Amino acid sequence: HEVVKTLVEAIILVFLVMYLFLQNFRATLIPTIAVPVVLLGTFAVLAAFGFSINTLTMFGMVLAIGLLVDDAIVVVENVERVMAEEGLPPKEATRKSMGQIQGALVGIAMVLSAVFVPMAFFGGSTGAIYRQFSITIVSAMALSVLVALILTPALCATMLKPIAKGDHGEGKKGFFGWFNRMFEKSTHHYTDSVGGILRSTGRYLVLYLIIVVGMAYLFVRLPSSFLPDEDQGVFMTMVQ
Amino acid sequence: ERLSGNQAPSLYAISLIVVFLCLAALYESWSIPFSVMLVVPLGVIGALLAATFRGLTNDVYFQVGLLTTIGLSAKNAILIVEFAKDLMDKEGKGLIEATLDAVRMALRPILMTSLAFILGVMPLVISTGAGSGAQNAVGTGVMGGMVTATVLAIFFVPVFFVVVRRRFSRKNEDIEHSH
Amino acid sequence: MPNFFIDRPIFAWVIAIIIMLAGGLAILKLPVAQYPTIAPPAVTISASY
Ligand SMILES: CCCCCCCCCCCCO[C@@H]1O[C@H](CO)[C@@H](O[C@H]2O[C@H](CO)[C@@H](O)[C@H](O)[C@H]2O)[C@H](O)[C@H]1O
Ligand SMILES: CCCCCCCCCCCCO[C@@H]1O[C@H](CO)[C@@H](O[C@H]2O[C@H](CO)[C@@H](O)[C@H](O)[C@H]2O)[C@H](O)[C@H]1O
Repeated sequence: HEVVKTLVEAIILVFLVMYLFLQNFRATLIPTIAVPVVLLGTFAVLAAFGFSINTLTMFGMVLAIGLLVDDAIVVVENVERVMAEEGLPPKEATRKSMGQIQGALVGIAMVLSAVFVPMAFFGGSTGAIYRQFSITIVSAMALSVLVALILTPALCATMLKPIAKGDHGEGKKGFFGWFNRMFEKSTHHYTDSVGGILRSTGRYLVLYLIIVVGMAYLFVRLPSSFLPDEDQGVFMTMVQ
Repeated sequence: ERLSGNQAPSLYAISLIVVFLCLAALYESWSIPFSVMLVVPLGVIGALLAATFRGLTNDVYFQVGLLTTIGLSAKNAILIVEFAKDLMDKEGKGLIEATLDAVRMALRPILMTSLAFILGVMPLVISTGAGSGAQNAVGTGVMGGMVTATVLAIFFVPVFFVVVRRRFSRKNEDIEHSH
Repeated sequence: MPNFFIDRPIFAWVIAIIIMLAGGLAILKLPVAQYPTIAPPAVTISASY
């Protein structure tokens, strides 16, 4: 239940960061809706596979959220800045937009499931632990693509407001209009940061190989174990 | 544990291999996937550092957490390169210059994605109470990994692309096509 | 689909490769026997007087 509580909080915190960037309430409600459709579906898949609701499947639910949100945003944002760079109503704006990303969507999910699918195949007693986490994430990612092809286009086609005019608007709100304006030349102060580290290449490469050796160093130093002790609110004392 | 209990390496190696192959399919190139895959240590370093500084262990909750980070760090890097390649092929723009346009036509979506996830695993890291041991564990690995994975990649993914594209030739472009 | 992969020769290669390593890995863990189970199952009751 405590993991259920952080799962809920995770959703609300994702919603809040949705709203901070995408200022429109209906635009952030779309990814927000996608998340519980995909996660509840995932429970329905777990059932189909005879899995259980446990620490690893619950953690899968929480950790899937980043992956799911991306599918929803890629559709919303593409539709947004199709309207925000031509002048189509949300219904044809999403149709065009879906027309050019749905391949990518399906495609990228397959690439990404590959980072989880192999680990569905651990062996022995340790094995079921990672299998149940891996199938959860991959189940989620699959349904995420499903929802992105079915519900999300529908919601963009019916819940998004039209725009037209090469728009992303600086002046009509208070706090949020400020946020945009900072990020704007924050984006350029970032762009030439890259442009300066492109005429570089030489020793920016060397730094990367330091991160890599520092990585393999930090790795072997770290002890290993299976599962941590938890405070279960009870214990035993032996007398011999 | 005499019952052969150490399979992680070969499994991570298989997983790494299938990722490269899948990426090859996505970009229709053997070399370009490398510019996506070099992002992997950038996320691993964060997890190791975070687990180190909070005295955690390399356990189950450390391994599932890092695949999560690698998954999303991959996804960030992929849509950078996706733009850079499509600006060079559809728009026909030059190497360095299509990187730049590509580079953060996607920053704002990448900072959405990452920061929303990072603040989302935050209930795990600050979790006290029943089972918080597992929540604390799985949480600080992902958070530290994602924090480094994205701040670092956003400067290194631009580099990864251009360095790979030069070592793996095509000496009759760069500079400004159209078609 | 043939037209699709005529244009995308490495994608066709990775499908072939992914199939192949899945197969290689399968060989490492597959049991070996002359036969599968083909005998009908028997149960014997033994008693003594
Ligand atoms: C964003 C949406 C997805 C997130 C939501 C997921 C939450 C998952 C945590 C649920 C843990 C399972 O907890 C489960 O709860 C239900 C509801 O009390 C219980 O169900 C029990 O009460 C309900 C009525 O309240 C009865 O219909 C049922 O006969 C009885 O068994 C299950 O016996 C229990 O095992
Ligand atoms: C596609 C991108 C993926 C690239 C990721 C590459 C980085 C490597 C990821 C982490 C490495 C795996 O970490 C590895 O975990 C296994 C499995 O529990 C540990 O194995 C150990 O764990 C426990 C506790 O001792 C025992 O049950 C087991 O018998 C023992 O061998 C190893 O000590 C460790 O080396």
